[PDB]
Amino acid sequence: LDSERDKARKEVEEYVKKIVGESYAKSTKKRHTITVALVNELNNIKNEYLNKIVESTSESQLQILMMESRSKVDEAVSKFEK
Repeated sequence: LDSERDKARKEVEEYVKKIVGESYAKSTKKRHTITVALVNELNNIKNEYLNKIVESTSESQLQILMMESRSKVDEAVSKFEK
């Protein structure tokens, strides 16, 4: 588990900071309220999935929590886009 679950958290850690960075790359000073609202949500995903990855009994689920947390980040973007 240990060396595997570390890759699982690093995959979702980089996705959250990368998509926070792309949110800043499309943002403007007027709209910073939306940048912070999406940061506050993206950190909530990073937090929940960090706990699910450091608490998993099942190793074939660590590799999936990477995709579930990506679908959460992608959904949160696809929601705050509009």
